[PDB]
Amino acid sequence: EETCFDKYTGNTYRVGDTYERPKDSMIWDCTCIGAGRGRISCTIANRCHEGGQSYKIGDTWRRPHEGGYMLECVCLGNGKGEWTCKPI
Amino acid sequence: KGIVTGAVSDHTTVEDTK
Repeated sequence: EETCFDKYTGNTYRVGDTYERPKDSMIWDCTCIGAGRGRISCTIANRCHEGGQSYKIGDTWRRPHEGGYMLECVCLGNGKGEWTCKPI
Repeated sequence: KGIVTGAVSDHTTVEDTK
């Protein structure tokens, strides 16, 4: 019967449920903790957010060097949403 | 040539919804 409600997903969760949440132009990994308070813990630490997009650990993507060559970027995570871009 | 590395601070949140 104990639930969390997430207005960003519009869904009701049980204790221990995990889900993805859209917020602040990023995707968060959230967990319904409950604690009698609908408590939710969410994080972006295990995803990368660059150039307005959201990436998972191991994803790579391309972007022009703001020039004028392409960069290849990779999502590392390392507990702080770390990503790196270098010329290819 | 440039290299760029990004990360996030304040990356983990807790809120109550009930």
